[PDB]
Formats: sequence, C-alpha cells, structure tokens
Amino acid sequence: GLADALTAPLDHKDKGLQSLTLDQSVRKNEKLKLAAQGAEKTYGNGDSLNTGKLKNDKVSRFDFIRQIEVDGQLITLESGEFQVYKQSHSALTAFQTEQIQDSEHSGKMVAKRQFRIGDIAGEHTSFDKLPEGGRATYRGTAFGSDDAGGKLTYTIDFAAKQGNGKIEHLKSPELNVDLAAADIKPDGKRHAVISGSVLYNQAEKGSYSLGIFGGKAQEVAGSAEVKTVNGIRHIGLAAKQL
Amino acid sequence: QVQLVESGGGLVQPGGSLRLSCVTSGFTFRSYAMTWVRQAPGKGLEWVSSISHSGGSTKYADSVKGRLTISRDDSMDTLYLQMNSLRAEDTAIYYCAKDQISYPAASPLDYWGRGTLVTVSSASTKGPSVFPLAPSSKGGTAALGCLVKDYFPEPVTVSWNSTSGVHTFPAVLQSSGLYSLSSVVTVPSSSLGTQTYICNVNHKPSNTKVDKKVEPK
Amino acid sequence: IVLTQSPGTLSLSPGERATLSCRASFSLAWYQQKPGQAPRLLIYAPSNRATGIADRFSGSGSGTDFTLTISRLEPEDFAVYYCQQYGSSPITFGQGTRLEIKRTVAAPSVFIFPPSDEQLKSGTASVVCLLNNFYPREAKVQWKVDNALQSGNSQESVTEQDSKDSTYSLSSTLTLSKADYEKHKLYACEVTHQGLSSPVTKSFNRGEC
Repeated sequence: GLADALTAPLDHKDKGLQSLTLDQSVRKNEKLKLAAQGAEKTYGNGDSLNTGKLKNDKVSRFDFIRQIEVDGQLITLESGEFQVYKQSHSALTAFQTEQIQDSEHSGKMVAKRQFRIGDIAGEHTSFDKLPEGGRATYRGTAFGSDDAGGKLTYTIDFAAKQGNGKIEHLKSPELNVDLAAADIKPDGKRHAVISGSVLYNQAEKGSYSLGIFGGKAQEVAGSAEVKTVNGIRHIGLAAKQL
Repeated sequence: QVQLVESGGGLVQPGGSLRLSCVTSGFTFRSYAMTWVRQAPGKGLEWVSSISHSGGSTKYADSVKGRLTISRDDSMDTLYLQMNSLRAEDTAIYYCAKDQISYPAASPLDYWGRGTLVTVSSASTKGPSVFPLAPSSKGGTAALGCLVKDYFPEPVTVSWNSTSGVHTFPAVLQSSGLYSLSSVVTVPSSSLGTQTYICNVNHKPSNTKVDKKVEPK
Repeated sequence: IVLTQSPGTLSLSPGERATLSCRASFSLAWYQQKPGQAPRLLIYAPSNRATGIADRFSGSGSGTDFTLTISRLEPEDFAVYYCQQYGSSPITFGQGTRLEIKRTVAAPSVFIFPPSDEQLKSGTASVVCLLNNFYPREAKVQWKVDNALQSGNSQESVTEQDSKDSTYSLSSTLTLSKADYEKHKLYACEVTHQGLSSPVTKSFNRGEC
C-alpha cells in the first residue's frame, strides 16, 4: 500500500483523492525523498504524490529526508517522518522532524523534534457555489505529534455561513480544544475558508483554519495552532460528511 | 556514553539460520536509523543492511537481500538481523552501528558495537591439540613456543605461564577447514633448564582448558 | 560507486604528515580501525570531526578526489582507514589503507622446530620456522625436505606491527603426514629478506638434536 504510492503508476479506478500536489511540502530547489518498505521515490516542488494507492481516512507514514545542494555538496536539511491523511476530495501532509541541519556548522545535524503541517490541497469548494443553506455535520480525525487518534467533529450552518466544532481524544489534554464559531469567508483564489479561534473554557488558546472541499462541500480540511504551556502545537484536521 | 553490544553470533551450517541482537544504550534509540556492517576475516568492511527509525523502511545489499532481514524493537532498544540460507561467504564479524539521522543509509555511522563473529562452514566444534615447540640445544637468546592445532570455531586464548617477549600469531584456516596458530616466546638461553615454561591455551567455543609444558629435549 | 584507496600501505614516522586518498565513480566519510577493535567514525563531510577526535585529522577535496590529512602523526594514529560514501545507495566502503611506523631494515632471527613425538603419535608432523623481530614485513620461507623444494604444504602467519619496536614476526608451518616424515632426514628453512646479504638457512636432521 505505501510502497505502491512510491512505485505504481496512476490507475483511474484507484479511489480519490488520486493526486496531491506537493507545493509547501517540497521547496523550490530542495529534494524530498520518501521511503516505505523497500521502495523510495524523489519529489521536487510541484510534483504529484500518488495518494490514490493510500487508504482513505487513515494516516500514512513515510520515512523522509530533505536535501538541497549548496555549492557542490548535498547538505541534509531535515530527516524524520512524513505523514499523509487522505480523504475523497481533500488531503493534507505533515512532517514529524527528528533531526535538522545545524545552521552554524555545515554538514552537522542536531536532534530536534517538531511537528508541522505541509500541504492542504484537493478540490476546493468555491465560495460562490457553496450550499445555499442547510446544516452539514463533518466527522473525522485530528492528529498531532505522536498522536493520530484525536477526533474532529465540525458543523457548518450554510444559512448563516458559520461553523463550529471541537477536538477530542488526543492524548494531550491541552490539545482537545473547541473550535470556536467563525465565518465562512472567501479566499484570494475564491476558495471557501473558515478562520476562527481555538477555545478552552471560553478563552483564547490559539487559532484554526479550515478549507471546504468537494463540489458539494462534502469535506473540510485544515490545521489548528494551539497555544500550550510548552509552546505552539500544530494539529492536522480533516473530516467528511456521511 | 553511547554503547552497542552485539550477541547471537556463532557457528552455523551452510543453509542454517542465526539471529543477531544489538542491545543499545546511551541514546534515544527510537529516533535514529541503525545499520549492520560485516567484515570478512582479513578483509575490508561491507555494508549489510540499514533500518529506519520507525522500522517502516529497510535497505539491503544485493548479496544478502531476501535472506537477511533487519528489524528493531524500540521498547527494548534492540536491533535484530535475521540471517537465513546462510552461505559460506557470509562468514564475518558483524558490527551493529548507529546512524546520525532517522533516514536509513544516508548518514555517517558515529557509534559502533564491538562486533560478533558468525562462522558458516560444514566443520563441527573441536577443541585444539597443543604440542610443544621445544627450544634448540645449540645471539644469546632461545625460542620456544606451543602449537595449537586443529580447532573450530575461532578464537583461542594463549597466555604464557601467567608475560613479555611473546608472539601469538593469528590463526590460519588449514586445508581441512580447521584453524591452527602458534605462540612463541623468546627467553634467554640461560633460562633454559632453569624456568618452567607452561603455556595456557583456552578455547570456549569448545570448553577446553589445556596447560602444556615446553621443556628442552 | 566503487571507491579505491591509494596507496594500499603508508609507512610513516611519528610527527610526519600522512596523506590518504579515496577516489569516487558527493558525500564521503572516514573511519579508523585499530588492531582487534571495532571501527570508529573519524571525520565526515566536509571536515567535521566526531567527539573525541583531535584536530590532527582533516579532510578536503570534491569531485572524485578526496583526501584524509593527519597533520602530526601520533603513535596511536597508525591503523587502517576506510573511506565510505552514503549520499548514494548502495553504501560502499573503501578497501582500506594501513599506516605503519617507519624504521630501518632489521634482519630476522630464524629458528626451526621439529615435530613433537606427541604429534607424531597422532599421525601428523608439523615443522615450524620462526622469523622473529624483522622489518620490512615482506619475506618468504621456502621449505626443502632432503634438500628438495616443497610446494603446496606450508602456510604462513604474520603478526601485527609491534607497538614498541615496530618489527614483525612470521611463522611458517610445514604440514605433512607421519609416514612421509620418517622417510627423510634433512629439513631446512631458507628465509629471504632485505636484511640478509644471503638467505639464512636453519636445518635439523630428524632423529638428532
């Protein structure tokens, strides 16, 4: 399954989402290498990840190494785990770092564990053609560092063009937060987005942002930045209707 | 304070199976890739296999692919190498090593274990025969020694009378598949017919303790 | 990528500068292995040094030609060094390069040892020739039974460079059956060495002293 994404060509009977363009996940001159089982594949900026071979509504794990060439030397920028959550009309990636380049000593590596979200893409629902009314309930997954078992629940009131949800069952209690009510605003590319506050007993503990995906607003996908006592923690978000 | 400890090596029949373990300490095992490297007797280093920090991606050299399988248990900080269909050219000392980064076979190996010996042949365990290399009867020093012949597997320990002037030669694989080494000591000819020169030969692959006396004539 | 380290052996003195070369066809690393010990990481690209590795060691070069430079040789720096590329699978190592201590030529002290009567009872006879405290490492031992010239029955074993006098020791072992042994009287050990004006030969007559 994971090895097929790195080696097998595109089949159209493969279930969507079939393609996920790696924009923010691989930067212009960098070179991201993904490994799973005995397979491995190299990606550049703008290349497509064969998400069709991956399982829907699950987190897929790849070992990764990020590299760029400076002068005439391949410095290893970053090493760790590359995560992908796949849905029918959306998908998002994340990087669990284990070592990063020593900025002040060329060729050296320093241990440092970060978790960040990479690329949130799919068939963006245009803001102008959203459901003109009604109420849809999205249910899915919230995943952070070393935890892919938190539950996303979100509801969108398309009449009021509002939205609210919460996160539950993450192992870290600071992270199971409420996603406060917020507006559905248009993006610069007219994508339908929702930017709101993270709450935790009705007080500011961060912020979140979701995009609506699918021609019928079937799915939402985004990320939550949650202020904690030990710094910011990034959580991936993805949910779908029934 | 990083330490790697290999174990599980030994004597194996051609086609047999062995499992090596490398228990680690002094670092967060779960964050780094691990690597096996082997050294055939008298020759250079050869990369065997590497496993990612997660265990989700493994790499092998083409000469061992399919027959050797690398694995890890993070809860026990242990690395494994399951060796199947073991051929004669798999005889070597196997070193477990830690990588600098989580991605397998893409970084230097900054810490090494002390290796374990894997011997693959049809020969069976045998204790050594020890014969005297008696000194001559005719510079002002004399040479005496002990011949440790026909033993399997390696290695033998030769201590001389429980000290200096000793040369214990490396073993040679004889034409019959058994090992033989000599250990010589140069003493003054005055000492001949004046001191006991008993050599202490110990072989634990076969559990044999033998102390033979090199005397003149 | 095949790596070839030239030359195979380097004989230097302490305080001398050592140049070790590794050719490609990057990122390369260097390792050191002392007699009877596991390898250790020395430097890595470009010239970063592992913890506990003194500033004596340094690396340079790009393209194909890579070099490991030890500025001031120390007596502990005399070992084998392997180069190793990792930025391209599969991982490949170099064949190695010895650093041995420099010294002048020392002639071998030659001894011969007839087979013991205990080994003769078992049915085998082994005749040993000892070449002790000599330099350089290179030499031969040619065995000659009844003043013939043996072939295919002797094996050589050479020690490691001594850490105190920088000499070597060799033992040649002539193997043959008991029935063959008692059919000949003269057994000789002729050694070839740079330190010998003419090959020194040690002999014993079977049955005498």
